[PDB]
Amino acid sequence: HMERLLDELTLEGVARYMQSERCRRVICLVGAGISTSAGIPDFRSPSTGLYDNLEKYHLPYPEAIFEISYFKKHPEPFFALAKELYPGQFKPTICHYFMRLLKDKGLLLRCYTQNIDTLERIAGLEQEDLVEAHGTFYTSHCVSASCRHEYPLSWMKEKIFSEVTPKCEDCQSLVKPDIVFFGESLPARFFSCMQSDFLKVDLLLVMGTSLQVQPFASLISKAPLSTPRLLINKEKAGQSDPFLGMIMGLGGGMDFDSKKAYRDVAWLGECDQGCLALAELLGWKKELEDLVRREHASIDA
Amino acid sequence: ERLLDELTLEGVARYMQSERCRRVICLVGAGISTSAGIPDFRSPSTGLYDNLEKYHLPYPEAIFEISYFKKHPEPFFALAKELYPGQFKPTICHYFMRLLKDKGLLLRCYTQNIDTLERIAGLEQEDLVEAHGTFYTSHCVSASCRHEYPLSWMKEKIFSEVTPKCEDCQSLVKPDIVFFGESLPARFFSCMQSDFLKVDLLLVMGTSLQVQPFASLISKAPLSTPRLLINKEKAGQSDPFLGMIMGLGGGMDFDSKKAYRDVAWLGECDQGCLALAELLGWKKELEDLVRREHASIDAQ
Ligand SMILES: Nc1ncnc2c1ncn2[C@@H]1O[C@H](COP(=O)(O)OP(=O)(O)OC[C@H]2O[C@H](O)[C@H](O)[C@@H]2O)[C@@H](O)[C@H]1O
Ligand SMILES: Nc1ncnc2c1ncn2[C@@H]1O[C@H](COP(=O)(O)OP(=O)(O)OC[C@H]2O[C@H](O)[C@H](O)[C@@H]2O)[C@@H](O)[C@H]1O
Ligand SMILES: NC(=O)[C@H]1CCCCc2c1[nH]c1ccc(Cl)cc21
Ligand SMILES: NC(=O)[C@H]1CCCCc2c1[nH]c1ccc(Cl)cc21
Ligand SMILES: NC(=O)[C@H]1CCCCc2c1[nH]c1ccc(Cl)cc21
Ligand SMILES: NC(=O)[C@H]1CCCCc2c1[nH]c1ccc(Cl)cc21
Ligand SMILES: [Zn+2]
Ligand SMILES: [Zn+2]
Repeated sequence: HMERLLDELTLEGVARYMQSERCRRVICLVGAGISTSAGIPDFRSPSTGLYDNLEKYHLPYPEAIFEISYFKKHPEPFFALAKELYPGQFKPTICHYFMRLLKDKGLLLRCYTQNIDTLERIAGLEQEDLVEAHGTFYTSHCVSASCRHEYPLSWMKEKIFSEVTPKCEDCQSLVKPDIVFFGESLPARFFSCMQSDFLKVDLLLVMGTSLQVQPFASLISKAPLSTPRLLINKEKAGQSDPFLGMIMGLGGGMDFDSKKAYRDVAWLGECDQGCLALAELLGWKKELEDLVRREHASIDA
Repeated sequence: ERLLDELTLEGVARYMQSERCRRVICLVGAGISTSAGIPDFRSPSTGLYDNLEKYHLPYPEAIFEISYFKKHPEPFFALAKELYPGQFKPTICHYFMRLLKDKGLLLRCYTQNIDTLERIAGLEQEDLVEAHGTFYTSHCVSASCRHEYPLSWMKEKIFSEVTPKCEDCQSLVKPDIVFFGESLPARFFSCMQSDFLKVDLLLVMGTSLQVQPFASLISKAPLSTPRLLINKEKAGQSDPFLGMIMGLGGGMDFDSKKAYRDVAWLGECDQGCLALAELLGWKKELEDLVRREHASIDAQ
């Protein structure tokens, strides 16, 4: 028995599902695409993404800048980049406030984000609503596993803006913000929330991510088989033919287009515009626009 | 659900002797051929990816990556000329799988190797999924053309220092070994759909399980199917870390408090298989097979 929960594979089909009694608990899965309209670059957009804009650091490959083994050999490019990107003041987007609407309508079980920009918090989601799957810059740690001395943000900021490579005062090993680099463990909260959240999710809303890194990309496969999954993104993601070096596990992807497609919908365009379009369908558009307006003005005050 | 009486080689052996254990699938990588003189990829210092400095690659894997290959095919065809001429013998591990087949237990061997030592050991093409392809045939890389060429054609080009070119469309021609970014053989998929439905035991040997989709295979068995790893190091087990190869929960659980079906025997693949053969009472038989087959090869 496969439960067929969407009456059609469109944004309109999803919206009707959301209004029904059957849709109680939504998980948002989000990445750097939801913050681009605020001024923050993403990673893997050709030419505009951060990984196509690190020429000056002379890295062996772009991912090295956020990679734990490279970092330990050559910490300077990371701290140089942090000094550049940290100052930027950004505001949440329409997409972030849409998630606030879910929260305030009793629909948000959790937002899992791969971003460190904190814009989900700034938009009004609370700690408990959030899994910051790829860490936070708020706290820092010595990288030495036998030490792990914790340091606060003021300590880290002071080091970066004094152009001093932060070192632990106990063991002299490098210190870094708790943002998750390639090769580094995810916060424990990720796994503990995931195990219970994904048993009871009625809709996955996947926004502004290419699903190109594990274990985050595995989350789509943790949902029950009947749970509809809506992608709002510039491009399809999670749907590709298998090949050697593919990121997802075999049969772990999205199925928007095949003869067997039953539950996955791709809305192709900007996240803000897709969130506006979906809010319109749900009768929430004015409320959303009102909230954005009010919260931006308040942020300026 | 627990089928092993204990999570040890002994427990696995007793399970293999039970009526329940009809169908065994072997999942193998380059570790089963190191004792035969062939380097693996990822072992420190000795592995192939730690010994490509001369080709000045941006990263080691680029030598077996399709887009890099089209732009710079010279390194791979240089590397192939060095390695193709080596002559090697199947290992005790390879003959242990031959024994599985002859005992009527082998449903399939899925290999990530292109050395053919499985075939040389006596496994037949029907027993095999050569998951990462074969050198025996070669194809033009152009999707509109796909002209096939045999081994003789490819060797003539390699050993004359001529970058192989399709005689029709002039595109590059490579052996049907699977590069990063390339499709796996059709057979991998059709066999996978059918083989893992009723599989009673997975035997994973000599692989770091560091590449997809091959690494997914362990998670295709039913949840109750025991899985035994014979390998120098543990593979398939970690906490969630960014960039990990395994899907979340698609790995092995040897050491957790909830561990119920995975067993890791750490050591040499050869000695591992001997130890298991011993526990099944096959040790003399295996040793006889190895000796005769190695003598047969020596006799050229
Ligand atoms: N305004 C927009 N509207 C909709 N989609 C967009 C927009 N802007 C960009 N996109 C799409 O948004 C997607 C952005 O994908 P990626 O750039 O890979 O970011 P990630 O968050 O998935 O990266 C994950 C991790 O990898 C890193 O190493 C870090 O660890 C990250 O946390 C693309 O599909 C764009 O087409
Ligand atoms: N004699 C031995 N006994 C036991 N274990 C061994 C032995 N020798 C090596 N090992 C272990 O055996 C493992 C060797 O793992 P890797 O070197 O990654 O080879 P793969 O076949 O998995 O590489 C997969 C693909 O990656 C490439 O891109 C190609 O596409 C390959 O087909 C390690 O865990 C060793 O500790
Ligand atoms: N908008 C975000 O926050 C994205 C994109 C901007 C750069 C920082 C960044 C993001 N996600 C990350 C995950 C891990 C690390 Cl080390 C850094 C980042
Ligand atoms: N500018 C900021 O508001 C935040 C969030 C936006 C992305 C850049 C970014 C921030 N903090 C960082 C710390 C380190 C790095 Cl590499 C990048 C960043
Ligand atoms: N020499 C041979 O017995 C075989 C199997 C052993 C590994 C090397 C190897 C062989 N054939 C090859 C063709 C191309 C490349 Cl790149 C490498 C090889
Ligand atoms: N013993 C094998 O055959 C291993 C290790 C020796 C090098 C060739 C090689 C192996 N596996 C492969 C998979 C794909 C490619 Cl392109 C090449 C190889
Ligand atoms: Zn320390
Ligand atoms: Zn051709």
